[PDB]
Amino acid sequence: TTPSRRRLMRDFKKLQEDPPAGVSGAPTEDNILTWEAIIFGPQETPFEDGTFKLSLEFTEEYPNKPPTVKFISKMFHPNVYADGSICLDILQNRWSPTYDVAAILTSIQSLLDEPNPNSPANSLAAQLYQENRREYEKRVQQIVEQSWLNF
Repeated sequence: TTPSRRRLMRDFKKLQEDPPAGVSGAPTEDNILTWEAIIFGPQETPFEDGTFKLSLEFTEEYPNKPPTVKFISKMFHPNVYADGSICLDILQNRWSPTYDVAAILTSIQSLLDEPNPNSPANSLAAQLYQENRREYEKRVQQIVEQSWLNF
């Protein structure tokens, strides 16, 4: 009945009434603080056809403090760490307690075809993205197919 859980319940209600395209997610049945979500690869991009599973972990400090979001499906992206951790400014220092699960997933969806070049978490990817966009798309297609083994 804590404030964090109450907000997360509202987050779910809003996400269900009007879910963004290619975006869905729900709290694990044993812990509302831990969710699971799915982001479909944006339409006309190299991530096209992707079915990416994500994990979202909230603390009791939510919504004041952002959750940590990691891709469960394998990933190849400039802003994604080896453990699947997503490096996204709104989850770090540009975080606003007004952002909800729908907004977070939507941003991560947009981040797919528009990598933040500030500080890559994945070097090989930031390199191929700028210096060999053909090899980059090859390895992304490899991740797209593997993402099907998840859902």
